Amino acid sequence: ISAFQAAYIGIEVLIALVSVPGNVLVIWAVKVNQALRDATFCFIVSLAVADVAVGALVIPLAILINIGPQTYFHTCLMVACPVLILTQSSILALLAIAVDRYLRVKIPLRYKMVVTPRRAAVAIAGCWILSFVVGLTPMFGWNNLSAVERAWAANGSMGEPVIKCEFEKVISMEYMVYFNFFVWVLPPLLLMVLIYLEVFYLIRKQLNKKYYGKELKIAKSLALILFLFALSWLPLHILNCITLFCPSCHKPSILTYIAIFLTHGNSAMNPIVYAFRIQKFRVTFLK
Amino acid sequence: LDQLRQEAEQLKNQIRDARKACADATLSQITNNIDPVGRIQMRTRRTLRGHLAKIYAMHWGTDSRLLVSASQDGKLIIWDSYTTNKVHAIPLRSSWVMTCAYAPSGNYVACGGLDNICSIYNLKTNVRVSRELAGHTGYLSCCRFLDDNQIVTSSGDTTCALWDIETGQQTTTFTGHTGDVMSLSLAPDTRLFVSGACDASAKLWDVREGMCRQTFTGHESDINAICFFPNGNAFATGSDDATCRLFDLRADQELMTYSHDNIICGITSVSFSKSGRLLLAGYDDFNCNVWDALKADRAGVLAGHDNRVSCLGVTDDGMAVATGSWDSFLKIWN
Amino acid sequence: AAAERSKMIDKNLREDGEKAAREVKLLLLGAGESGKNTIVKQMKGIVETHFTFKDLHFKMFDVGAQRSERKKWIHCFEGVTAIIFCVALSAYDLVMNRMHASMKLFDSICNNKWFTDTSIILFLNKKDLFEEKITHSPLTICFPEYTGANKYDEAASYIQSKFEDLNKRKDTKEIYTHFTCSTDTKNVQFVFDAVTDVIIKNNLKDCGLF
Amino acid sequence: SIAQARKLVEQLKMEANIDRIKVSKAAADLMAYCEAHAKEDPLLTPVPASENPFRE
Ligand SMILES: Nc1ncnc2c1ncn2[C@@H]1O[C@H](CO)[C@@H](O)[C@H]1O
Repeated sequence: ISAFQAAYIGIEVLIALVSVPGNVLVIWAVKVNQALRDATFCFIVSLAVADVAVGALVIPLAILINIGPQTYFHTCLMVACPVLILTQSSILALLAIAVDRYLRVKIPLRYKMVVTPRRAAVAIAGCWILSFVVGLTPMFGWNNLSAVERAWAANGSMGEPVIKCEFEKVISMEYMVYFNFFVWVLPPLLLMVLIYLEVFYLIRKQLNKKYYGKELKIAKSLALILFLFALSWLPLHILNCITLFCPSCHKPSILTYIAIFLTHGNSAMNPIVYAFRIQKFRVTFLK
Repeated sequence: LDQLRQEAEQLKNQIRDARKACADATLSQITNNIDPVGRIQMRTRRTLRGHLAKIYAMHWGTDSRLLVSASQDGKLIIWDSYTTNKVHAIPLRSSWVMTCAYAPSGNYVACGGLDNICSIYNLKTNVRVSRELAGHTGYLSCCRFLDDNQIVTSSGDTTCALWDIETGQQTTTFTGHTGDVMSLSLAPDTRLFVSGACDASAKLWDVREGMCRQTFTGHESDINAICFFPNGNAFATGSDDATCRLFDLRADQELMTYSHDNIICGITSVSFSKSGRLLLAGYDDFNCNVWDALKADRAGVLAGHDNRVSCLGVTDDGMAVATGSWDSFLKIWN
Repeated sequence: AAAERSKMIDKNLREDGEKAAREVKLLLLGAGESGKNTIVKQMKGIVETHFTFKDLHFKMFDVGAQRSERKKWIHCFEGVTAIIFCVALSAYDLVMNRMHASMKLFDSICNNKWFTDTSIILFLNKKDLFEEKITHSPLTICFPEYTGANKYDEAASYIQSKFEDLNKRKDTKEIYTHFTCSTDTKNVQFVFDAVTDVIIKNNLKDCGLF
Repeated sequence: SIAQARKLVEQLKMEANIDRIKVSKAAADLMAYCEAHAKEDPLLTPVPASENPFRE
């Protein structure tokens, strides 16, 4: 329908087709083995079902929204809001892993008795209910229902509005910048870097108390984790920001597209970086 | 001293000749004519969950419904296998147990291991220790009830012993093994038993005279498991050399070997089905292989565990096989 | 009901199964006459010793009493947190040598199929009895290939290097060597520090960081 | 050392004098047991679902 749009679709299709098999393989290897039923694998399969849902539902929904089929307004809210719910759940699952990996080094002796797998499930369920609220906030009245009905009435029609549905048309940008980014994406990013900087001190302190190579490998593992999260979510959110605060700031179209697939791309890199590094997890996949 | 021992070796030469003399045929060619059974597909009907460490032994009750299991978490659990209900969970004084047994009356269980003590527990008093049979100088590796009154035990100290539970004394000792005894099996008529040891020999013992009538060699390494054929005139052994062998009492020699080139791991447990046709054996490769005992072809595999099958047993009525494993689960199959 | 009995018993299993899962289990292995007894005096068939130090319950199993073959019961201790190995330094000349017999025993437990991932706490004993007796006899009786000054500092560090370098699994298990002291606090404190380091490194291997 | 060792020989003497049966008779008895009890073996010849206690 357009050269740039067609390119974006193909990238999305392959992101989906690499996000759904790897993540179900994480869920498969968790369910077939019984040595992966402790506290930290609960958080990992929570991340896994979040990211496979991305590759399952978010990617087709995102492709459909981009193509813009003409749709009634309340119908487009129930299409656009599952993109918000599922992607947010990925972010909060990532945050939950980091708190788990922080407790392994802050309280290592009484770790097993404090974060018991029963308490893991309440925190996982807590992440998901917070994911659903942030996603369903547009349907509760924080949307462009106000702005669209003025434009509809001007050309003369009446009833319920029918628009070429695009994400910037039904979801207001003061929601995305002030509530999605500044409350529910930016504090999770900053809590991760504070948790992981603190983790690196405690790990380094123990090692000092042949060792330089392990310390640099641990720092390389932590850096890669933080950079991939900060490379995914940050560009798309900044583009939303400079669309709100600078309304006349013109930016190209394929820039906006390229940001979106990076956000989806995180759901593909999650099993490679998180589960494929664990030795117990890797060996039941190889065998 | 040397010439006297070779004189015993001179006796060994005629014994080999005498055993060869009566090998008029092979079991394989005698049983060549029958149709083979073909693939047998037992599915797991129950998973018994609740142990929190490796399971080392199990034993069916004679009612074919209750079973007892022993694990390194210090718990002896009696399961109602039909409903998956736990009937009793007995807390063990020492958690390093290696064997358990169910009394035929159902009133008693026995258990022991690296503590060198065989503890007898009265189930029909909650469950309390009724006797601690002391006297072995190695780990207790196996124990079996002749009846409520009497229990035969085997030990790493190279002896087996028959105990009178009421008085707590060894009534007869069975010496003659030259390595730690790993397993024993009571004859159906309970007047004889066989023992398996790490000297690669099995020995048939007479309970009332208390000495070894016959010794069966042929294995090249440790015998971990042993089980009578259901008519009591033959038995099968399981060894670390990845083979099982069937030995006949009256023919006093090996009759059949059960092995594949593609199985190289040790055998941990063996049992016959009710009719004797199937010999089921548990392997270090996490699987149980089902052999046709008459024709030595492998009939099937039971692959449902993530660690060694350490114990198994077939019900008295023949209806089911239970397998217990180091991965902390028991499964019931038929 | 019968399922009520099943559920009540299952509750006691989960209760007692976590109460006994917060206790560090330490297999204690040594040679005959190697000085195992002095370590157990400080801290208070198979013999189980239970002591609590700094809110950590330690179960230490002295299994040296068993005269049976090791290969038949060593898989029962696959889940022990660490292995405490006691070596008598004074026994480098006594009796085919006693120190050579202990090095072959050490090389069996360290390169075992079950103990690939289990760290070894190594205790060298009688460093005072070793320090005085080292001048009347060289280490060439025990270790011929030794080319060092015959003083306690150099000799002890060579014996520790011989015992350590028998670790072929240099990446996954670590040998912590401490020369035992007569004061009770120091030896138990080292055991707690070694157990703390192995527990932290076990947690790190489950993240994927280590 | 000889006197303690010699006692094994009398056991070997006991094993030496027993009568052994030919494999042809011995093996025939085992197959005869298996064929006669084929109908009482639920693992050899599988039972219907309803009769089976574990999964009726
Ligand atoms: N400006 C935007 N245009 C289109 N989709 C957007 C925009 N901002 C965020 N999204 C969507 O929101 C999700 C993140 O909450 C992303 O998966 C992305 O598809």
